[PDB]
Amino acid sequence: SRAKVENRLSQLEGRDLRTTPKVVREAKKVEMTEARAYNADADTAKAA
Amino acid sequence: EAAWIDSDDEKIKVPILVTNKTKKLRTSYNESKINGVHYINRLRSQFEKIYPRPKWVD
Amino acid sequence: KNSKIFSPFRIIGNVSNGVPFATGTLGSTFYIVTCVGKTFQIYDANTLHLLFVSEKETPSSIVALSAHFHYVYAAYENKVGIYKRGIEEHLLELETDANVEHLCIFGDYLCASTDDNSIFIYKKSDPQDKYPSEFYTKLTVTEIQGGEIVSLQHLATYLNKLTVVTKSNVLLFNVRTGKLVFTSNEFPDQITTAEPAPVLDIIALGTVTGEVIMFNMRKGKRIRTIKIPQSRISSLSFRTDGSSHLSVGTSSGDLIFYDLDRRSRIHVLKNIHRESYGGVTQATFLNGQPIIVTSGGDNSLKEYVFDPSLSQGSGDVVVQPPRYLRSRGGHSQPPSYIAFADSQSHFMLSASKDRSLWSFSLRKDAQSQEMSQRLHKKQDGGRVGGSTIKSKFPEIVALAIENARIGEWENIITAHKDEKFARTWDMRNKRVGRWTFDTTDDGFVKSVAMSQCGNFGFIGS
Amino acid sequence: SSLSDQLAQVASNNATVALDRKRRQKLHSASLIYNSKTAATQDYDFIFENASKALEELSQIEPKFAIFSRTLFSESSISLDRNVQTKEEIKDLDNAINAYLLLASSKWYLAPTLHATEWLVRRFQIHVKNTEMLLLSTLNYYQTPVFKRILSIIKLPPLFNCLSNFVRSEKPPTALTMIKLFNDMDFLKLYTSYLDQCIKHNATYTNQLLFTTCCFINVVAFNSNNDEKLNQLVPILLEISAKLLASKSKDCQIAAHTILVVFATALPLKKTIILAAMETILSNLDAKEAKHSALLTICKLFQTLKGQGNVDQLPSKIFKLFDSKFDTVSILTFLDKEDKPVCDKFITSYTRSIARYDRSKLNIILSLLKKIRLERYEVRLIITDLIYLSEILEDKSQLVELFEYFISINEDLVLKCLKSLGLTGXXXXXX
Repeated sequence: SRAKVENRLSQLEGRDLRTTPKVVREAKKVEMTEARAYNADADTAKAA
Repeated sequence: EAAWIDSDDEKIKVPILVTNKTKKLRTSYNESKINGVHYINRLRSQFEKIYPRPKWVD
Repeated sequence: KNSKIFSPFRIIGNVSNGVPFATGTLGSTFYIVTCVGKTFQIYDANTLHLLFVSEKETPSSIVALSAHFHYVYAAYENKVGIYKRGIEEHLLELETDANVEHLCIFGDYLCASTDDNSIFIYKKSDPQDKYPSEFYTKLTVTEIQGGEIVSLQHLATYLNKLTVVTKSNVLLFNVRTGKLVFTSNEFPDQITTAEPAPVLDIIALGTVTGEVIMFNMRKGKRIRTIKIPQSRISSLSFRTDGSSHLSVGTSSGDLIFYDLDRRSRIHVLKNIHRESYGGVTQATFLNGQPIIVTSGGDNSLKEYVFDPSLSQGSGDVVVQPPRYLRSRGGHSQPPSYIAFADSQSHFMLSASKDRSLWSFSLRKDAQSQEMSQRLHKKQDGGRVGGSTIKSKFPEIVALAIENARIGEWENIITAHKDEKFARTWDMRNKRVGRWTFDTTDDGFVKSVAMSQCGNFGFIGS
Repeated sequence: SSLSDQLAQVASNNATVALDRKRRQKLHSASLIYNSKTAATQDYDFIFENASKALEELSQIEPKFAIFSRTLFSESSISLDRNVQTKEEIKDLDNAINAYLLLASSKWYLAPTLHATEWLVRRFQIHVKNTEMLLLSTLNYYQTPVFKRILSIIKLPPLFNCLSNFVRSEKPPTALTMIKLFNDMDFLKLYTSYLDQCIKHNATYTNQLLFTTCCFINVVAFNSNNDEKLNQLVPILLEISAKLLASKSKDCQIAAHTILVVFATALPLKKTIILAAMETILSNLDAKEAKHSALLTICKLFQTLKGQGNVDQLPSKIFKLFDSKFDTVSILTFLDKEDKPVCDKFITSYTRSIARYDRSKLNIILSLLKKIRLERYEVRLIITDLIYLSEILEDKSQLVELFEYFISINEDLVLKCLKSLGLTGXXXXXX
């Protein structure tokens, strides 16, 4: 009978009172950023 | 090492100081005509500066 | 077929058709250039506004699209075309009767590949020319060198080398001399796509069986074999920001992202394009930024963003899911009915066989919307019918709109195929209204009308 | 955007650099042991005097901290600050702190450890800069007051927002709010990186692995309703159980067995995936205490999946791996236990692989059938393979002894399948 009171108490103490807000998933503003690339006209070359 | 060797890539003598994109590939200031094997080695290192080398390829 | 009363303006309501589009860097901004049938369009990246279309339509369908910094290269039936601003600046003719299928441009050497295994090389006459015009040579791939030309790519830091991928092997061509310099070993699968990589001498090959074979072209050996279960691979691209992300796009409407550092998956986007129209035809990252632009045969073009990580310190492990952004689209089907929403010739309502209803705009082509089929709550307090797994309305066959009293109640009555009630739509709110009008004699509706005052709607059983 | 939201981004970046004495007062009052007034009125050397005594006590306990005496707890590590050093060396300072916390996550019930990490809080600002690895290290001690102290010091990352009501709270966080933390999809991947770094540095102990199993089982149980969510949760806990099985310890193997059982019981899987679950369990199993747990896990994993070919023959690679890692006598003595768990689908799949591959030891299935009680369709599939064995094998009389058991009990079943394949009277002629 003490175990069932202890099991009731474990259910009672684990019962939280106030709300737990979950992980906030909000989109941030994403902007175009300047980035580098490769030029193909320097990749070509002319014969001697 | 190398699975192919381009025989017509050594005789070429490209200029470097004629276009502003290639003008960052000079190391001295009295070099303008540089052969292809030095030029394609320089352009490899410049491409390694522009795009980095991630670890999964190695 | 000429007319003395009407003359064609453009084709309102199209974004893409299914051809692999091109994108070109232009300073900091990017332009997404697609083609629609006998013309082609230029879309900006940061707003997806239409910028330029072709001034004069091509005689046939556009097969290959490529774009340098300013000059967009379109490739229709026999000839390739160099365009700027939509204006036909130069027409480059291929002196063969076969059809052009793929079009690569690197340097002064334009690389046009016909369908019958011939690669044409076009040279700039002047080193300061803005596009190649003279004809250099005609490379030929025989039946002993490989299959048909799947794609033409030019890998980085290769001096006058063209990378050709066949259905069975990869070849290299010294285009200044027109000579084969290296052949790859045979690939047992049929290669379907090719893409260069930010790492040097690396090309990514996607096969019809879901294998991504990642071929180091210097050593002539593959490195990473990424397996996808039984899915046809159509698109390949790399996120060039610095984080190791490989985007592989299946033709079954799936987009799979791989973290090459951790050898693990990231996310499998489901149904970003429909199955029957080709799926994810072309999907690539903007160069250096976490925005991927996807397009397919479903007449749509979506943008997805990889958000920065929620963890402040970990970073590379906990990566964010891709998230929907700007998208422009049209009907996947031909449109059945068209009406006009106002006297200003501004808005056009089009109901298609794709079970939808769009409000296009003749004035600004980015003002178009898909009018929402989200049912209003019933006034009685009783739950409405229909399926829990939501599907669209049936195909609309008759339509009527009165623009007199707009926005204070419903002003569109649309009639669907094989339905015993017509449906109301509010044009100002761009949403299905809260009233359905039964025929009350067990009958499909074949005609509907409005009064000019707009208070009364007529229903024909 | 607006102005003040950009300012909080600057304020979160510069929350460790002291500008006024008020900012120094509100940063030095962060204290693991002392109160607020004593923390504000003590110098860096006075903290370091207790710190050098703390790490000397810890070096007596385990000698892995003897490295950290000369890199993080040197007397030269006083004048330097994180906010004066550039980005190429603050990364080296970050993982050195993360290497210390992993090597000191086990040692936390001792007051020498709390004195040692107190100076790391004050001198290197780890309660603001790298708050994640600190909170993951002490997460298994949430009942203890040192976690209530740590929440009262730390600033919470956006991922541990479920503990936002438990900072400066007189009651400790409970069991239910820890599962609500672990129910987040992204936090499971971050704990995967923490666990993979925990296994790779070879410091994994009982208490944090008991707690990690106690939350991994619940997060499958809390997501047992949503089948879409458990599909999204499959590549995390299987990759964890892949890395946990790859560990050579006596503890990670049993902890990987606990994850692999309840996940498959709450979610039936493809046969080839659970076939890979056999080979990863069977590969590095050498602990004596983990051999009994591994046999019950493979027992439970086989009865989870249902379908045609459920009890078919195993591959020869898996069968010879099971023969080496488990003797036939060992699985017979396992069946001798009067608890006798539900091994029915595994045994009939084991003996069909016995009849196919070795084709020599049929005395075991005589002892296997007498020990276990089997269902109807599993007996039919055994007899059908033994009938196929009667066709091809040069029939010794022990095969006749095996069918003598098959006619001793349920003789209509062997007679019916003999009518399906062959003649009833031809059995005596063939055996």
